[PDB]
Amino acid sequence: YVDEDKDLTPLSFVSMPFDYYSAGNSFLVVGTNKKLYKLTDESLTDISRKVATVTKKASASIKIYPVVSQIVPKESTISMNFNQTKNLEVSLLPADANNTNLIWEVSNSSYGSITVDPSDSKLATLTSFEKEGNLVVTISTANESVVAQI
Amino acid sequence: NLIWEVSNSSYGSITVDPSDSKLATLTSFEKEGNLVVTISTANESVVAQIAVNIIDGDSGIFLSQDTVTIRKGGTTTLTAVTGKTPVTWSSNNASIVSVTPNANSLTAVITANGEGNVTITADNGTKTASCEIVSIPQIDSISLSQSDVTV
Amino acid sequence: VWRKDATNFRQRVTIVGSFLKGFYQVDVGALDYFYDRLNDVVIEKPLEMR
Amino acid sequence: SSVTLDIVSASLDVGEEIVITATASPEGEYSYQWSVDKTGYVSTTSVTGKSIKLVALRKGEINVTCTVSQMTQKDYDAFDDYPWYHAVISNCAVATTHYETPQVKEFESEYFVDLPGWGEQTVVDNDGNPSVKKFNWKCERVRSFNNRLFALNMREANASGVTTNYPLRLRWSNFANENKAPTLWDDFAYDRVENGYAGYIDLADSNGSLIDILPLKDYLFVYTEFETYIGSPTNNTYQPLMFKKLFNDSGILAPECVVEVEGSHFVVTQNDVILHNGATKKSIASNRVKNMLINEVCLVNPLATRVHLHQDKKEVWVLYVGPGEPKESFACTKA
Amino acid sequence: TPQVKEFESEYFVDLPGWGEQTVVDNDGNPSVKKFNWKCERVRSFNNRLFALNMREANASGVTTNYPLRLRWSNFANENKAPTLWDDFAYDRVENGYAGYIDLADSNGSLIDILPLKDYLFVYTEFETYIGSPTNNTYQPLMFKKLFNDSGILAPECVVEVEGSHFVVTQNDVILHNGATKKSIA
Repeated sequence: YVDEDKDLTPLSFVSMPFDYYSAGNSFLVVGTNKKLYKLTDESLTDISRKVATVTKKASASIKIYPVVSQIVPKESTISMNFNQTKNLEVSLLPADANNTNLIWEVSNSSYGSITVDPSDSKLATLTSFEKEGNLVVTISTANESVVAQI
Repeated sequence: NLIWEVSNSSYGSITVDPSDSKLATLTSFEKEGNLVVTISTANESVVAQIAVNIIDGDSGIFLSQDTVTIRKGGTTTLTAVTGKTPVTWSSNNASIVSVTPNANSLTAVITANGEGNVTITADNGTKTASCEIVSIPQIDSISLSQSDVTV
Repeated sequence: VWRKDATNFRQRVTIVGSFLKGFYQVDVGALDYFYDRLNDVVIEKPLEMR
Repeated sequence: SSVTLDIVSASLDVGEEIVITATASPEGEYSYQWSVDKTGYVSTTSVTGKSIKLVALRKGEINVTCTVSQMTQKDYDAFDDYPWYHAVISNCAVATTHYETPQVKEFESEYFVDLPGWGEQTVVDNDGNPSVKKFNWKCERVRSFNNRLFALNMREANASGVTTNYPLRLRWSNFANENKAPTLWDDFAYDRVENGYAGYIDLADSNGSLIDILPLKDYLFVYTEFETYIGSPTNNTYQPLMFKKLFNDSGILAPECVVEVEGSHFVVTQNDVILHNGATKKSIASNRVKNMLINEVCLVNPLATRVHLHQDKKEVWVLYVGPGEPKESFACTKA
Repeated sequence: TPQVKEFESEYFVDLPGWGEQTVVDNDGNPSVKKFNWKCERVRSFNNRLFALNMREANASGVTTNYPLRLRWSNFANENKAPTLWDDFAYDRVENGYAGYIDLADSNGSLIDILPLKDYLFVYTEFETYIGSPTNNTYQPLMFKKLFNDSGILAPECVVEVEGSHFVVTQNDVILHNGATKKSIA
């Protein structure tokens, strides 16, 4: 395969067809009295296992906050009907309301001068306008794929 | 019994003195950084680890990586240490490299768009840290097989 | 050779790890490499059938 | 010299990423190998790089570590009479010489490394406190079968390491993985208080030395120069493999004088060639070349006899050393 | 992707459940996620669907090729295709199991596959196999080695003729009824 193998006494070998680093081309894993070599028609390489004379460890801790209760929450007031221009406040809690916040969104934000204002800490208020129709209030989390509906 | 050891024993005139009977005391120095305290046994293969971070004050901040070299399209991460949970980031030349603070707000992901130095920084409100970044192209050099061809 | 006789669709060849410091093909055109201890040299000669 | 990390703790959420960087005190060139205390909970990429990327996957604490190593050159002692055998498993190769470890080569690696778990043995201290320890295990031959790896003539050591040779011991590992080799050889697992069992049988035969091994249509066929055997693998139970005696006179000559041709084996039973499909054997050289092959092979070096399946032309030759050659030579000349 | 076409549909669409993998978070909270799965060949057998040389990705999506991986889906439905490929089901705390075996052979590439009288016959250019499907249990399919030299040439060089297979073993044609092979050329 190369001009370097003509001075070698191999004892055994196997035709490895693939390898992560290698492309879709086969190679050889040949051994000698002391070393193990690899050739792929382009160059020779000694891939003999090397011994570690010195070793040093490094400590590193990691903390993964719980993911339980972060999944889609449940709603107590799944639906709430009010009068024409009533502004009844909203009361609800996500699943344990632990380790994360949420974002209250409402479709067709035209049913009030300020339909839903930014929640002070966790929740916000609701209002109404002098018109009817069907709408949906999506309580979406920060970025995770959790989109509820009221 | 056990033996209390600390890496980089330079954070105090006497960082950890020989434990009187079982335990010893701890001290500090006027500097920040990350270290590890290995509580090793006498000879058996038992090596624990304790991670402590000197906040450099009351609510100071110091980044793990100070200088970074990223290739185009790559990405890295940053780690901060503070006492206050609110950690608002602020990077000059914003629209050359993006940042996305995670939920904890103590970690942020970097995304290289194009070549160009950036000095992404944070701001806790009292103190401030910095992290120099030098974007490098995906290539450093090339080579051919012939230079004196003849046809 | 332009087109050597093949024994496989993928055209795989049987190779040998020889004691003569190199590899060798086992089933190829008429040629035999006989070693000599006198001069310590490799010698090639036609393959002799009997 | 001493190594340190600027990062010691971190808070993550499932779905968030983070990257840590390792930096030793000296600026030299060294090798890295990251480890994890509790399997899972994270995903790694390019563990051999000084910058690893992690991805939170599940709840729970964890303690990551990075092992820096100053690799150096090392010469083996695989003489001509103890060459390599080079089995194959999950596209990964193995070395398996005498006086040394098998030294597998992973599929996603570019260097040879000792087998994982080689020498691991589970120990239980007082009150039932489990622990693992590695001992100096040395083998003579290793092959692949039923997604497992085997071993022959194990020089199993132990505490008080005066080695005791067990020429009839035969261990088998767990099943393979995705583009990786087995990772457990300990027989004393499941002792820490369902599948993936490893063990041995410690055969009882004559002349021992358990030289060779080869599979045949899901049924192993052990050869030790006498008293061949058969391997019956079960799905999963206390006895995963039950070995039953087959012959009393049959037995391979050298460690590589057998090969499958057509649902059978081409063996050399110390006196002639045999071709058995299972439970019945024949003689391919009964009264044609027997006295010729025995004479030509019994002169210089019979143990150098080999075989090869020349499927390219439907031929199975038995290599052996020529008549006139040094008694210390292993270079087969005739076939 | 395989891009199946339903029976009650007039357009092509990706397979359902392709890439689905069950994940369990802290405290045993299950969830499902889809990853970039890419295959090379897909066939039907025992009311199931198979895959060869899967490029199974994951979080931190540096893809790891598993040329010996082989997944199988659940059973079919009324005029529809399978709907579950995840091996990590039944982990949310009886029938319809999917999984893989991660064969161990030489030269890999797991190119071809074909059934024969309820018994699969995997070919990868070397070290053919056989598939034994059970009714329902932990191990629904137990693959046993058959040959050491046999192996198909290309991904579509095999076909059933009469309770046997017409294969090209890199050197000639073979016609095996099962446990015994011949040479037609």
